Amino acid sequence: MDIKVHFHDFSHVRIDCEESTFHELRDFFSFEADGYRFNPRFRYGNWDGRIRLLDYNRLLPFGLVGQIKKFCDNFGYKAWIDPQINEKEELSRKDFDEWLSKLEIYSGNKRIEPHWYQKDAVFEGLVNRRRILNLPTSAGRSLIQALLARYYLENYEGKILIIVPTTALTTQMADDFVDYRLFSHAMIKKIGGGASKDDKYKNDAPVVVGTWQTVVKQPKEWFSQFGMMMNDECHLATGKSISSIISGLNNCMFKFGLSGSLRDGKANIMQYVGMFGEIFKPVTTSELKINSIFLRYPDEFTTKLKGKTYQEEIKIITGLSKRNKWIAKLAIKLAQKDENAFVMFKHVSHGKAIFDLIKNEYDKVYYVSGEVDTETRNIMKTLAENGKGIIIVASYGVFSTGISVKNLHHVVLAHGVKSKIIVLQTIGRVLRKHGSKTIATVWDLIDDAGVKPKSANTKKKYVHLNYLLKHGIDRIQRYADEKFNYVMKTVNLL
Repeated sequence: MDIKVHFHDFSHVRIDCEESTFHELRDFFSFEADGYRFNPRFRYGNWDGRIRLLDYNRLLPFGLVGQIKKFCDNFGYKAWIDPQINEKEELSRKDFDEWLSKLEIYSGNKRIEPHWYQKDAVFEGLVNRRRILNLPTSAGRSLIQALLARYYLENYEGKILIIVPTTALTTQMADDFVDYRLFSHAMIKKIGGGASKDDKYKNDAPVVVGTWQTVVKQPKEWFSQFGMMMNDECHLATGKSISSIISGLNNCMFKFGLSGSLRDGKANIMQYVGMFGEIFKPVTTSELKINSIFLRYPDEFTTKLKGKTYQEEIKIITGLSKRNKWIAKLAIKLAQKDENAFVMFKHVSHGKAIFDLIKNEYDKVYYVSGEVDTETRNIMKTLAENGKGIIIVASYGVFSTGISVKNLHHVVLAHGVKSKIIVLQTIGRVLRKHGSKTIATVWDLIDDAGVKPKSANTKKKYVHLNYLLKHGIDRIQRYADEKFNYVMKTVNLL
């Protein structure tokens, strides 16, 4: 063929082609330098101001290899690519989930599980070896890094290098790693200013954490020990820095750059892709963001409720003053972020109860179900305009019929549905009819009043389920099947 791409090492692939093909490629893999007008080589020399990532030694940063395909389709060339360049991990999604399920991950003393977008990021990173994980600062990348690092540790012999922006984050990263209980401080060597008085003894630690400023001062050889490398908030990484260590990471089979601000990067996207591989945004589904909140009740309340019919249980829970207070608080909290929330209720005694708690602590609150139109669209317009921190307490009826609702950021289901999720279709519909933002999050409250087993030798979490819990679980299973964007959280009512 015209072009042959051979496996060199884990930092670069090597190209063999005609000298003519070489120069076309050399211009392909280039971009306009930032501030090139201030460079004297440009103003008085022979520089055109572009930077070329493909030098005469014919070595191309590993992560840009997938772009060769595009080069050929654009210049009508045929190329052969060494299969070991596209080698993937022998890891099925089933084994991954199995591995994940057997892990005891914590947050303080509470056992927890990774959100879907976190698992998909880890899985994608792992299977493809090198990738830029495009995720916001929320969505805890901390755990994502810990899982990637954990996997490596259990399957390979090299060390894992993690680069963060500041020394404070150096510490935060380490502390989080132990918090999850996936690593111990003895396994994590902090370098540079983030080091503790005992990091000097940790020469064999499988995990090294530091800043670009420190890492860049290390000798080429030092980099041979890492099999995996990660850079959190990699958009703060400069091309100079990347180019400085790129060649030392020759055995670094796994590389990840994590960021949710790729558009504010010091370096050019091309430079990032060459070092970390292509971009993967987990935010993928098949609009609505669902938050399943497990509201746990006092064990004693749990024991008294047992035996009550569905109709009775709804009466009891819905009328509970503390639950009304909890919801009000959730609403307020959400509004204080200059965001608008919708508190859905069914029975007026409930709605007003909730409305009065809020009002006795927050002004921008509106009750809606009466004066059906004139005052209804009035509010619906106060929101559509651009008001912020507006909590509106309405009934499922109101918001279904007369629609518009633009700036709607949150919808709090104060009256749990049944085992069906149609309400979501409705919310989804109404929002994607007259208004936009459509990235509203729905808070699905599940009232967990399940009864714990007497013995500790019971392999069940609960021995008895109240109805609202069964329903919430039915709803969760439905979100999974329908592959919705959902997350689960637990909170004690008291």
